[PDB]
Amino acid sequence: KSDDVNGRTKMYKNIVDGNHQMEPGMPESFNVLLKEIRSLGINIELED
Amino acid sequence: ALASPDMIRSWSFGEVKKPEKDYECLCGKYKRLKHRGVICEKCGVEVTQTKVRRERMGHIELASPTAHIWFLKSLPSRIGLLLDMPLRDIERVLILTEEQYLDALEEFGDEFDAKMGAEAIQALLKSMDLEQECEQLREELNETNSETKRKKLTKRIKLLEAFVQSGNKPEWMILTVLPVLPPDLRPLVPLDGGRFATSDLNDLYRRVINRNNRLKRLLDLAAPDIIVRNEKRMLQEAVDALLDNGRRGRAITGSNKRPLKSLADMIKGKQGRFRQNLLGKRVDYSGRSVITVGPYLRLHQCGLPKKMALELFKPFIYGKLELRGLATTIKAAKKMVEREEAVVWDILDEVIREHPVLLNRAPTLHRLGIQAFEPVLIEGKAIQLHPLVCAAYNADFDGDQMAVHVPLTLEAQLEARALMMSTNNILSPANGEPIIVPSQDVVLGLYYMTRDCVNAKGEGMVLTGPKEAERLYRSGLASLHARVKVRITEYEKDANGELVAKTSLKDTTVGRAILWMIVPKGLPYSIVNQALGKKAISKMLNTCYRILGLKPTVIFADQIMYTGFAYAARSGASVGIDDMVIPEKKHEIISEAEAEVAEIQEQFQSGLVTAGERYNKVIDIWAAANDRVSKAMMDNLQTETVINRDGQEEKQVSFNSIYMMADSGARGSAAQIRQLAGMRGLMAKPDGSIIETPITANFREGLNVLQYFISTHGARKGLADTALKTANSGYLTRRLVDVAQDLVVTEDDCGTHEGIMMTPVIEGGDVKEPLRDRVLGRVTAEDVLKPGTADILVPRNTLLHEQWCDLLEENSVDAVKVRSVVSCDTDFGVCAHCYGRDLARGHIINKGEAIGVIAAQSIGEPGTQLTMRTFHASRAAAESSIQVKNKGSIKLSNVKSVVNSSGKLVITSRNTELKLIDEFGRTKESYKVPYGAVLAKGDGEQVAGGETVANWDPHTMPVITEVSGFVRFTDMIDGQTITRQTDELTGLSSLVVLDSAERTAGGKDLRPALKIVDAQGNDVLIPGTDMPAQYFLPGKAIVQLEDGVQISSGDTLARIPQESGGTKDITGGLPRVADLFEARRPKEPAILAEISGIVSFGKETKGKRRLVITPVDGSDPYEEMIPKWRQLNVFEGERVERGDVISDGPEAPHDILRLRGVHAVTRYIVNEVQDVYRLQGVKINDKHIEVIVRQMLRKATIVNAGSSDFLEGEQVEYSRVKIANRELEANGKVGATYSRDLLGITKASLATESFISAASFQETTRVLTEAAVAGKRDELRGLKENVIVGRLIPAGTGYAYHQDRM
Amino acid sequence: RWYVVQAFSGFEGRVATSLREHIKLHNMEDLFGEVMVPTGYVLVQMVMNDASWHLVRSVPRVMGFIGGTSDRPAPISDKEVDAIMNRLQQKTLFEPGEMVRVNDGPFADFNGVVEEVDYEKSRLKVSVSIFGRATPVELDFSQVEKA
Repeated sequence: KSDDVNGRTKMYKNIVDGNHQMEPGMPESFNVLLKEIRSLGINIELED
Repeated sequence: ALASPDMIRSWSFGEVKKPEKDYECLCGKYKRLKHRGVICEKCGVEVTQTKVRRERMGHIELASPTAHIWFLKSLPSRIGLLLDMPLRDIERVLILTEEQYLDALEEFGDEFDAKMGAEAIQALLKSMDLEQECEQLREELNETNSETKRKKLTKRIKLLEAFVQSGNKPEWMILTVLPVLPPDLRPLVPLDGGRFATSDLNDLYRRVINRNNRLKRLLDLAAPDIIVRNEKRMLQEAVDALLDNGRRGRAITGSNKRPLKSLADMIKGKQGRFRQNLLGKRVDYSGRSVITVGPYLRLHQCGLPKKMALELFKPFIYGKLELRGLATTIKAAKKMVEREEAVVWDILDEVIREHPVLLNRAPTLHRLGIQAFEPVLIEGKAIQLHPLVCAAYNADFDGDQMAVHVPLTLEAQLEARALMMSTNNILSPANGEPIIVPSQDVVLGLYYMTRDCVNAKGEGMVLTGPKEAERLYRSGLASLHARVKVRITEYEKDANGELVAKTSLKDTTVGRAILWMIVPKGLPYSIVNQALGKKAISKMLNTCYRILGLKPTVIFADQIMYTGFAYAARSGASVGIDDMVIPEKKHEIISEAEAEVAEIQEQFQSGLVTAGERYNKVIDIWAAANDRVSKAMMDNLQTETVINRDGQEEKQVSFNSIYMMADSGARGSAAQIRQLAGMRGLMAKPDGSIIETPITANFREGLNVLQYFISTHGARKGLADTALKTANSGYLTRRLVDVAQDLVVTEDDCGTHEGIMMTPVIEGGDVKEPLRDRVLGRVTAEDVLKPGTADILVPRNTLLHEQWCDLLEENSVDAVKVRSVVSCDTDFGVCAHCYGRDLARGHIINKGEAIGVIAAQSIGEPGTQLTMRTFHASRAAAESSIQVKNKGSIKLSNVKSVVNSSGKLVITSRNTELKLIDEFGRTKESYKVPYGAVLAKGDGEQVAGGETVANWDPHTMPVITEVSGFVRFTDMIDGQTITRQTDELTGLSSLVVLDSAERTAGGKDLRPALKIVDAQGNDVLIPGTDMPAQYFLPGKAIVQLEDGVQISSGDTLARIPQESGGTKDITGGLPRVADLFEARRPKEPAILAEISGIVSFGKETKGKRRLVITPVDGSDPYEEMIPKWRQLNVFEGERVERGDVISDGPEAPHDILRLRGVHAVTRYIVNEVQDVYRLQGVKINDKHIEVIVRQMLRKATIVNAGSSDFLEGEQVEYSRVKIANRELEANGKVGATYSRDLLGITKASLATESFISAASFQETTRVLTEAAVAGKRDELRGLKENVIVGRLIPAGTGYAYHQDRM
Repeated sequence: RWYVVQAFSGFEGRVATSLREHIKLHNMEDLFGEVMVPTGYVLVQMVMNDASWHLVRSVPRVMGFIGGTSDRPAPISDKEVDAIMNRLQQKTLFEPGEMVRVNDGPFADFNGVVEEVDYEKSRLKVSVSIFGRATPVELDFSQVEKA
């Protein structure tokens, strides 16, 4: 409930009823770490 | 990896030649979610979209040359390393000074030609490789032999030890394609709300676009190199401003953007990319709130407001209203919400008990910030809370913001009410003492009732128990009284098994006796109310929580507040002028202070004292009366009652206004109170020194104009002191935690049974530190007390009970074996039995727990406590002569004994310590011994209280003979070595031996030596060793006695004068501790002995750093380097052992560690670190300081050769595991030792195994590029990387999952 | 002082360097301190003079200077303050070939000559000068003023 808007919105689905349990994936703000370095002229891509 | 033309083009969607919605069509007739799977006519456009914009890097932009910056301009180079270049040329083309190069170019003719632009980095790597340096670079070295032959063979092995992770091409350094950020991450900051002025992130990226066309068009239209190369300079000017903005001058100078805003300034604007990334910020269901008080509420409660609670807890509010059937759906409720309703309140009274609240201050540093509380219903805006917990955070409620956190889900809700609450956390994680300790209105009220009161209405009417409190509440009979006996029904759990023991009548006061029935069974009762609760209120709750447990001890502490406040009001004291009484003799001690100074001030005008000491004598004489006026105050205040108690004429303790603030212990101190009262505190000049004269009047009385100037001169310092320290502590809080970071409990237990011994410091005089506080919660390995039986067990616990067992019985045993964080088998994380057990509820909390963060935070807040230490004679009587205050008997350790002429014992050896032992067994007073010591009484002989033990002339450092005989002046010629010097008044022609520097160019080998020889002819031998009784005299030595004098076994031969004398330096709180954290070498560093054996002296005083000694007998005769400036503490002709103080100065960490061992330096840190805060008044426990050190001691230079890299840099976690696996399975010899490389807070924390984490804390200018350049792959399981990329930290419950997962 | 050099998108940046290209050819010192490339609009730091204007007239023709007048950039008060001063000066007498100052619609802050004078329809087809050219539009006797 901050960096992910959509992480809030798939949890807006999960909270109200009382089902619970978590799934994040990737934390969005840290793609700006990756991207600003990508634009710096360095290579970053999620391989493996 | 890095980025070259092809691979950036895979991010690049179709060129940006010029800088100039979701589910709809262009023209806007296929608006909304209508139709969708259809194409529009005019535009040829779909409705069906998706969400990618951020992922896609729009721009291409192909420059006719290149640039980059990280690789052009940064303190450790890459283009400079791969080519063999400086940065200065890669700066100016496309070590000496500028004018030196221009003159060197002017001298070395032509030559020259000229270099080139950016292509002279681009084309360079078109014949450059990685996996191919390894057959070439050392063939140049192989020409001028040898060494490097093996360096390739090692690096060949290093490459052959892959091929999983590898080093990638240096063509990726340089950008034929210049990449740009995506659309969404660069928006216009609006000025009004629709005009959209130039952004902080596109002006320079308009320039990247501007740069490519200008060259691509003038190559077409033909332009000169004056117009072409300058465009390549101007290609570098912004493409070198675009990715970095540092070290040069570029772009717009303060119009809309203040700096310039680069990708370097977006990753490193101030201190990394925490704010956006790591920190996440802001959050859903968040609140900021102010202040109240809260008495009617509980300590396990939270007095929330009306309005803010509804706004935050929305999703469940409706979640109720919808599904139950209160509101029709989600929606008829909105109209009811928009208008505010009475029914809503009633429904939400139910959830408040089921869902807690997590609350904090604006600054939090400890584990006392995020303490959480159960919400309770209140109809008042400002948030009510407990009064105890305010002391834990440390706020005096005068504008302190209290932020709110969210207690949602079910899984997250567990950790609130189970881990860190008020309902849970009570006792200290850091200290052994309580944190739940009151201040002001609590403390006071209790004493205000519990006091030896003067008479009162009553005299003494006896009462049973239940009848008590009331009769004294009812009428006539006050609440205080003093002296009433009671049938107090007490209980004492003796011999293990519930409430044993019976009733008793005991003497107390009466406010005391009122309380002693609330009593739920346990404590001493009445024994403890007697005397006072001064620091004992905290110490009582200690003994509550130490004896009883968790179930009963909550009941005890609660009342201390609620009733202790009720006790504060009922007294109803005062803040008046007449409440406090200054001594009537003002014109006496002040005029005495005036006259005593005026006596010296006449010695100024006339001439009797010296100008420098004149200030000091005037100050000391003024300052003598300052303590006298303060003492005259304290005596004419405290012990002044005079009242008649039935039989008349009796003295009591005066219980007036501020006494019962101070005695009780509300806050602060007595030196504070004195100001209001008598003498004003003296504030120094801006430099540091103090003027002759002081202030003479009182804060209470009428004062003067120019008396307030000097107080503001210092008040300004004190304000900046209180303000700027928030920064330094804020750094120091971070720094320590930013060394620890990932160092935590895992696994079970330590296998090895070795550790560091526990003693007291035993500092100089009286007991500064006892044994009792040290052992608290520290596991035993073997530990043998008594004379060889059992006592202490192999794994059992040193909690609270076995302490009083080992501390009331068997007091003679001072030294006991104890474990440590270093002293374990498993190296990744650390083993549980090693540490200690300092915590809250039950002793020893669960497996898998933080530790490293406990210490670093619990040193975080006391980083505010220290104050840099605020501006903080050589008399031959009390200091040269050692004096003992108490009755006992002397005991020594490591000493050799000889009998004198008269009948005395004399000290010769160096490493010697006094240790007094009394009737019980423990050590009280113990002074460190300087050179030359005649004792009055030896070992075994009894010593009474108030006695002089050893006496000396401090001006001299004497030389004493061991065996009787005659003095023979061997190699003693007058002129070369000795000149006959007559003294001033007495006229003793004392033979003065001069220095080695003053002696002739030839006369160097001649040494002054006195040979002890008997009458019979043959030389005197020492009774023991092979060597004869012969001594050597140093330079500047005043020898009194001449040739042919009888000297027995124990007399003064020669007078070695004083060595500097009186080095008053003062140690800092915050600044030295910071210097100790970072671990700096001493400003005047001492020389220390290398290896065990006989030290000598050798070589001559010519040119260089004089005197070059070979010392250390047998093998290892290493010739050392001495600097001259110092006085030789260590005599040369001596067995100067491993770790001996050779010269005057402080302790250098590098020579304490690399020469000595484990047990030594850790103490020299810990003890001195234990000194710095403890000198002012901080409990810096043994377990938690060492956490600093036990993490630092890891990096090591490799010793032996094998699979490890010979003498390179490796951690403890690689080293120990590698050694261990080699022993009895794999390979014996390759079993290589590791010599220690031990650093400070900065340099050690640099080594992260994580490449996500390193690329955040450090200069991200370098490290994000470093993790990229080195092709480093994360694959870690620590606390650093998981906070960042949205992965799970092993923390608390996490550990239980991480034990099953990994 | 700051003068806005209007240039043409695509070669708008080209003009900003074409400043600095031609600066070195006509060279001495001063005048041009810090050339800003903000982007049809190129903001350029300059104190007023005859030099550099001759240079712009030697290499055109897409756009020139911006502000109030092309000879001397860059003021800020256009024609509304002129429409306040016309009130003290005062006619509804309009004929072919008289200057008919507009101050209503999107043709405000602009002047023009009346082309067609209709008395039956009560309109004045006033030709407002925009883009180095003319724009003929019907504006009421009040929507304009006699110069």
